[PDB]
Amino acid sequence: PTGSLLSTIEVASHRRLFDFFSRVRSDANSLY
Amino acid sequence: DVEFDALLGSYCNTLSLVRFLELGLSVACVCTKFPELAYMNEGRVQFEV
Amino acid sequence: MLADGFETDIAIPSGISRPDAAALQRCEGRVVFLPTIRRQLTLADVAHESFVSGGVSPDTLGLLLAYRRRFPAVITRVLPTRIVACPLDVGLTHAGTVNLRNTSPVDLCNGDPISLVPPVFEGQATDVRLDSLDLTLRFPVPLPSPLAREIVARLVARG
Amino acid sequence: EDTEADVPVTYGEMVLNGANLVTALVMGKAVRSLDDVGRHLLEMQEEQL
Amino acid sequence: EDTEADVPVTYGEMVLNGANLVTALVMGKAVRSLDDVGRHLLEMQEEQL
Repeated sequence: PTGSLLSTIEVASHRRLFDFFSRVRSDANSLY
Repeated sequence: DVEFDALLGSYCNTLSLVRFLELGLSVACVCTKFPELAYMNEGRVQFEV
Repeated sequence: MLADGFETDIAIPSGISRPDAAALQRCEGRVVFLPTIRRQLTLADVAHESFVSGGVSPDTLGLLLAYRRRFPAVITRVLPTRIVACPLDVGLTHAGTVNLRNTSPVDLCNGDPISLVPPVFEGQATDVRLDSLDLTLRFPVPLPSPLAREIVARLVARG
Repeated sequence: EDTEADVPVTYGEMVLNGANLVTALVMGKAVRSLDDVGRHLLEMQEEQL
Repeated sequence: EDTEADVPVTYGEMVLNGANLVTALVMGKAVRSLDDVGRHLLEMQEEQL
């Protein structure tokens, strides 16, 4: 169809790269 | 006296190398790669309906 | 390595809220009862859900008798995807030193042998409950041995 | 009705627009030496393009 | 579907001609084609995988 309307499927994620390099003590509600 | 033993052939197997996208099932997928997946706790997929 | 240490991988599931994910990181030096010496286990095996007998969740004295049928392990690092433990019956680490943590109201000293005791005391029954997974983690209490022979004697003589 | 199909081979990739983190050591406390943390934001946000 | 087939004529030949005859008399054992099996174990040894 030429009158259609696409959209980008979005992937939102909380990656945590630095838990694997060292210890973390974060809060319960840290959207870091 | 002349007597002997013999090996009369050695037969082997070849493993079939199956790729997934060569299958007919792969329509139900969208095979896109996370280069990082191990670093993720909660993932949500958001799109407009 | 195979002889000196033995690392297990207690896997963490997919769906865990962050009020639940930030409680496990405060569980760094604990005591964990594995049923086997498998290298891949899940939290449903560690928790009190797998602890129940046929239908009957036992009290603090029957809680003893299913400890010694299991394998005590100590958590060494809590990763986001898994919990890494070391069972004490195999071996400690290469260096042979693993840090524990007091849950007792009692100080420790040098050279005291540690026996572990259930959460028997008042003001002590602290069970880390994960709400998204319905999991309680009844952590035992590392006590000095001349306390641990008293409390078992207080519990057996009471029955 | 058919025997041979047309099938894609490549996986799918992504456009990364991620929250970025800056850690850089600074020797001294000057104006131009503290703006290099700010330049490092637009140095790394340029590399995502 | 078909009436007339294509069928080979010569049976298979396996004789101890050559260096295999030595191993049947001196060693007392006879690998099937030592003139090839002993050959192919050398280019595997030095060249490739």
